[PDB]
Amino acid sequence: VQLVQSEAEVKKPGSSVKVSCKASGGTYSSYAISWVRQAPGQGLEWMGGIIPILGIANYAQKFQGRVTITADKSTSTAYMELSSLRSEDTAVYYCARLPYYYDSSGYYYFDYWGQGTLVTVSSASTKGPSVFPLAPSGGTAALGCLVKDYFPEPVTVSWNSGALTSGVHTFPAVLQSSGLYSLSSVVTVPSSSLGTQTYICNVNHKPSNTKVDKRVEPK
Amino acid sequence: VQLVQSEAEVKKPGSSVKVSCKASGGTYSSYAISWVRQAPGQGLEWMGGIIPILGIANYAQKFQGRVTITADKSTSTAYMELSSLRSEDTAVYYCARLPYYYDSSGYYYFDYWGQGTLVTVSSASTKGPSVFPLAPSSGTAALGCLVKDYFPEPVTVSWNSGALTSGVHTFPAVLQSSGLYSLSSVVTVPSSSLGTQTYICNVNHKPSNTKVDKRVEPK
Amino acid sequence: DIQMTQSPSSLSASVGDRVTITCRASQSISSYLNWYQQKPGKAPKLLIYAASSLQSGVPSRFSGSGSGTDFTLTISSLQPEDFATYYCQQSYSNPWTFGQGTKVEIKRTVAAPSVFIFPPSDEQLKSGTASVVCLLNNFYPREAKVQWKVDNALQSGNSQESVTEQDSKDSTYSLSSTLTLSKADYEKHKVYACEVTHQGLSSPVTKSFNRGE
Amino acid sequence: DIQMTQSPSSLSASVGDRVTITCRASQSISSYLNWYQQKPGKAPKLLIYAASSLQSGVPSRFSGSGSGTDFTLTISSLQPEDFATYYCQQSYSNPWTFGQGTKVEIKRTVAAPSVFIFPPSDEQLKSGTASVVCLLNNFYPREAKVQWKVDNALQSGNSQESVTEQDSKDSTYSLSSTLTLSKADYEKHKVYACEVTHQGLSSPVTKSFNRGE
Amino acid sequence: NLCPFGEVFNATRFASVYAWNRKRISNCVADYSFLYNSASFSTFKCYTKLNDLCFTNVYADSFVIRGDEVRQIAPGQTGKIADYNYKLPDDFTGCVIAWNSNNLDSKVGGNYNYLYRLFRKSNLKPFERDISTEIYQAGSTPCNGVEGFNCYFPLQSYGFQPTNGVGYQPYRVVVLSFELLHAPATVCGP
Amino acid sequence: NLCPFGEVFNATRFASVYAWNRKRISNCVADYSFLYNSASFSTFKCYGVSPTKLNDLCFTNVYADSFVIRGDEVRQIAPGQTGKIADYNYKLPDDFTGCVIAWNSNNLDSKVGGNYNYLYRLFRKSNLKPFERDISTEIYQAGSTPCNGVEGFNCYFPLQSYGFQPTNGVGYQPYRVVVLSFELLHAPATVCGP
Ligand SMILES: *[C@@H]1O[C@H](CO)[C@@H](O[C@@H]2O[C@H](CO)[C@@H](O)[C@H](O)[C@@H]2O)[C@H](O)[C@H]1NC(C)=O
Ligand SMILES: *[C@@H]1O[C@H](CO)[C@@H](O)[C@H](O)[C@H]1NC(C)=O
Repeated sequence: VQLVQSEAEVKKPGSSVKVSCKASGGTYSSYAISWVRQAPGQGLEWMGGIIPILGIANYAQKFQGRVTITADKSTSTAYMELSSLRSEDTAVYYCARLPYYYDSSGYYYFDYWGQGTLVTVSSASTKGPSVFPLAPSGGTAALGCLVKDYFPEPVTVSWNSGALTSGVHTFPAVLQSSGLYSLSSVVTVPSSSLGTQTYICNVNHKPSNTKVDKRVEPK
Repeated sequence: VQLVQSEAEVKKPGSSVKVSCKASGGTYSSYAISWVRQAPGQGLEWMGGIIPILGIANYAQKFQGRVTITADKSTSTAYMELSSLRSEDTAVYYCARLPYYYDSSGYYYFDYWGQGTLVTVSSASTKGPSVFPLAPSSGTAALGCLVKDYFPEPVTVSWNSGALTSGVHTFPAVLQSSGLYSLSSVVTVPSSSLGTQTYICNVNHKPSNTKVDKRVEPK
Repeated sequence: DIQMTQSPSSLSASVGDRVTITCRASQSISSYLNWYQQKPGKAPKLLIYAASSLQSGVPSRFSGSGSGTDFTLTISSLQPEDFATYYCQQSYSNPWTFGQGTKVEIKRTVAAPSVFIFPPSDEQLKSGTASVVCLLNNFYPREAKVQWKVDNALQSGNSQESVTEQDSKDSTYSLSSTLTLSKADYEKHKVYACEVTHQGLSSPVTKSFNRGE
Repeated sequence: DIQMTQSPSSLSASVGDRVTITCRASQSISSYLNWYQQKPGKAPKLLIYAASSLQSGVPSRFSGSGSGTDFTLTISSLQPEDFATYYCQQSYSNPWTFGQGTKVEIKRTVAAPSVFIFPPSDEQLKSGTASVVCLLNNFYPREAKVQWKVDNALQSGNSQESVTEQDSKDSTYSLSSTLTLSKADYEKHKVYACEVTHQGLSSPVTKSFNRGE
Repeated sequence: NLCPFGEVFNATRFASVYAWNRKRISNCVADYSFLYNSASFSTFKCYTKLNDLCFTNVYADSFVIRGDEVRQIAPGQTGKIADYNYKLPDDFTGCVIAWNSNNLDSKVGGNYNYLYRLFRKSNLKPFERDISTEIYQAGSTPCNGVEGFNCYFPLQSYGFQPTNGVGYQPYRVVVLSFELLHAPATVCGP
Repeated sequence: NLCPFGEVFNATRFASVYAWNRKRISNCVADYSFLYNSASFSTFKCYGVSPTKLNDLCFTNVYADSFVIRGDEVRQIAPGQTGKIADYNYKLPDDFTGCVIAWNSNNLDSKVGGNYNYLYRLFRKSNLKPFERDISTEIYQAGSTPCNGVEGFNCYFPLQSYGFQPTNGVGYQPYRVVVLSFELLHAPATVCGP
């Protein structure tokens, strides 16, 4: 794995979040640990870093006074705490590692990134989705499921019990004016199978612990 | 009264307590406010002080790293917060006042003391007392009440609902190895009245909301 | 704060092509330039770290060149597992800054979408709102225009679009436009039409439905 | 750290006496010396500051003298509301230090205590513990010695004493010592004796009881 | 051959006013225009003709004080900062630049790193620098290096909270002293 | 007319090692006996002079240097030593004629949650020649790229903080140090004993 990060977080604006990042292996071995975030559909943005072997931490001016990065050599785990959160802070936070590049006598590139931790900051509260059917009416028909008004990301959706994958399209969610997410999962099938084959979409939203199985029939 | 303090406090070892001190005058003017404690049966010991008109705070060497003295000019209230409390910290904390003595160009005496705030630090938990009789058996006889195994201080004791005060001695409480307090309230009466006069001791322990009325009869 | 600008923003290529991505800095950064690859949903992987040095485990077809303000990542004989987004990042001055990215997508022949339209379920209408879904299925390229006409009235500001990532198998995109309105505003009108314009269509295509049936 | 030492520790006086309390500093403190009065349960009150200045609101019979290392608090014609503990305190060097105090108690004739002993109540025995109380009533002076003998075995470290403040009316003290042990250990023995020695006794007097009656 | 003004204004850390920092500027070409068109400098007073005049040396002093204390950085002013920390002369020939820095100098819970001098026997002559930590004897008794009554540590903290009024907010200050001497000038513009 | 050693040892605040404090002692009578019978000094070693012959010898000047470092760093306050403190903070010469006194001060120098006020210098281009004092705060360029006074990668603030918690090992506990330099010059001696 080489780097694991804490699970996702959901926070109201004004709160604080603290993300963890464990380096697989026994120690840090004089590596440097940096934190870089990426807002939805945006670029990468450095926030700060720490050198556990030295016990030093730097932060960007955009994040001075809000971020605190720490390290625990005993557990070989680095932490990054961001306080006074805003809606703009909703993003994926990667924990990256930098080796000492002897040819330039310092740290000059990220050689390994963690899987990332999603931090969602919004005035919304955890709510389960409402799933509605999109019934059908060359000879190919389309049907689907509209999972609307849930928070936060993510939801997973399959068809039948995973037996239907051909032709399935689950669109990325969208953020409505209400502050809730909504998406639609469609699938194309032959028209001949409309009466003989049964189609069920199963939707799972883990933050609200909701699971729904919705039948999609033509009427 | 020129300085009033918050009521008594009971704190577990390792916690912190914050005592207040209000100046009845409205402001601080050029006064200095200091905190002096007095352990059970001990002398007085300065711990720190503040000069609100100047915005300075000093602390005794015995309390560096644990005490923080602050002032609020709007409410004209001084606060003293003592961290990492220990059993030894159980004491009465006075807030005293010092005027600028122009003849010596500084603060050199305490001009007024507050009534004091009792801070009890113990691993014990609030428990009500058990009231037992101390009966007479033999011309003056003695009888009384044993109020045992309570926490914290204080308890009050009267006899016959305040009708009996002559000859009564209610002893100051003592702290047993169990960490609970115990005392005895006795009274001397004529022997001739042992059969004709009824004797009742009334014990009140307000922290535990316990109130007992015990008859003491001979045998 | 050095600004790193990449060119082009998007690029369409096929397997076995030579692809070049240029990265320009607002001021000289010597050879302190790195190239990273990132795929949707996963973390970035280092490719080049000294403007030109190959990271161990990366195929030789990746090569970085350039110095000062102009840099170029070149991949000769593009391979299927190389379609991704590429970022350049400078380490000369703090703070370190990245480029906006360059997405390298699969090139294929023009393919028209299959257009479907879905009225709101009676359940959602009973809830109080109405969602009309228009679906464009398996098209290429991704540039498509979707308009809503309700009783021949063009809608504006009440619809949201969503696009999928490129399909691994047929290298196509899919798009969904959702028009959301209130039950009253929905029942005010009869003909709901999704009007689609795409390169692979001789003329715009309309898919409509009547509110009764 | 300047050590203020007061003399004497206790003082026995009558109403209308001239009382002098001396305070000695470990080093010269000029006239940075204050005198405070404190009564049991109440806060300290300032009496004298700057070795000799009288604090406004204090009777004129209080006067301070001295300078350097030796100081004296003087009370001419002691009054009833003046029986209390008096503290001297230096303000010359940090940290400020107080004396151990001087207690001024009412002087009266020698009076022997009345000795009573109370076995544990049957109720408390049902509770599981046994407390034996020995009572010394209305004696003077305060110096008294109390020993416990359980079956002629001297007890040590298992009894606690408590003394009252001097009585306002008859100027006497009262003391209570409680011997606490477990019910089993109580039923193990028979003779419980309280042995008290006091100045007003020609010889120590013992009050004992047998557990049956 | 430009002047290192980025080192002074865009630095991550500023010194506290009692230990105000001085950077010597010489042998470079300075572009002064960026001051006027900034429109993001709350204070800019001189005691536009800068790019045409040259000087033998330039001295940039930098520190942090409160908002309502910026008025004390001027000739013939009095107050805590002007008396005990940083005193400008009457004949002052130079400029004073200041700007709000609450976002990058304060922090939730308070920043107690920026200090200021609260006590001194005498006042500061112009451009004097006092960094002593001698315990101030405020009373008529010796202190002997022990804090307590009438014996105060001469340095106090600001305590910069992000939610304070603009007067109690941290402000970074730069004071440019222009020095002219019998010598070749080495700081010019275009 | 004693020498103000109380001011040096018994002061409420000590300086951090990078800004080590120096008090000049002169024109007074110094009694060093308070060292031997102290029995509360964890470190007491003298170089170039006998520990007991101090009351018999006079000097033209005496210099008391004071600061705070960690426990296991006290060994670095000695001639010809290497390490963070000896290289970048306080360097004694080889010919050093004087004494070094240190004692545990965890109770009045640490605090719950940590006391981050005591600093030490972590980076410097060159080493300190004996009795040099470096209090500059310029960002250290550890890499091959310019810093321009901006903190970040390869650009470190040269001063780091001590993590003094009351529950640390004695090695990581705060220790107060006093370094007495005895100076003999062609001049009238002004610091004697009995
Ligand atoms: C710093 O202050 C300490 C306490 O006030 C002094 O310690 C005590 O000094 C007395 C003499 O007054 C000794 O008898 C006692 O054993 C204890 O050591 C300490 O000497 C003092 N230090 C200096 C340098 O004066
Ligand atoms: C400081 O940084 C800003 C932002 O990059 C820049 O616009 C400015 O020119 C820099 N130099 C200054 C303010 O002297």
